[PDB]
Amino acid sequence: WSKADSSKIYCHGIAIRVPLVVGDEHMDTSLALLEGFSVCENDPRAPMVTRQDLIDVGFGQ
Amino acid sequence: DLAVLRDEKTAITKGYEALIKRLGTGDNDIPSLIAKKDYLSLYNLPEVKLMAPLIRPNRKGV
Repeated sequence: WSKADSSKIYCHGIAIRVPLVVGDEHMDTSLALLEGFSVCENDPRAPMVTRQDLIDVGFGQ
Repeated sequence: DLAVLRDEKTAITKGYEALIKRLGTGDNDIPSLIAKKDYLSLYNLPEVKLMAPLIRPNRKGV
């Protein structure tokens, strides 16, 4: 799926329709990427990591 | 004066230094306690109590 066509959901190329309409219910994906995290502004200083060490992270980090 | 490190790593290093300085002779020190197998009194030392704030707080128990 993609924005600008959010009323559609592809399944092996088969476009399906949504019985509803949304313009913001989807725009907020800050929590759909990871479990106990949220996206934030880009920062190159921050170090690259994996999915395992995530457990040993803190806050404001 | 002849150092470039920050207060964080320097604090860690000084905590380790103090904890080693407790490696001397006399009771209340770690050698006597090991000989007596008093592995518990080590947890209550003051030096670990001063380095504790530096531990990651969200996983300090584990």
